[PDB]
Amino acid sequence: YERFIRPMGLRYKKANVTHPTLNVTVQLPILSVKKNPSNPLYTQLGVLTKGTIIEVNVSDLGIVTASGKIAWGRYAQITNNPENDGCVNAVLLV
Repeated sequence: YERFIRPMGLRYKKANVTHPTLNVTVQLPILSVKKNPSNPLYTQLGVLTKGTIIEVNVSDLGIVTASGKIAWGRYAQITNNPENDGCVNAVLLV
């Protein structure tokens, strides 16, 4: 997580993480991001593509909606939907 990686001037190290388990979307800070192995970007140089792997801690939400039993560092996939949410979105796989 000590390696610094980003696309080009992203808003900040935060993404709207949708948790299917809780059925809630909460913006969490991104602890670390992992590049796409082949980088499907067609010289776009804007934002990363869907399926980008990030590492986030599902505990710092502070909402406490699942008794804290869900507390664990998990990997989520970035999926930017600026036309719908207007923000960088992330989805948690279960």
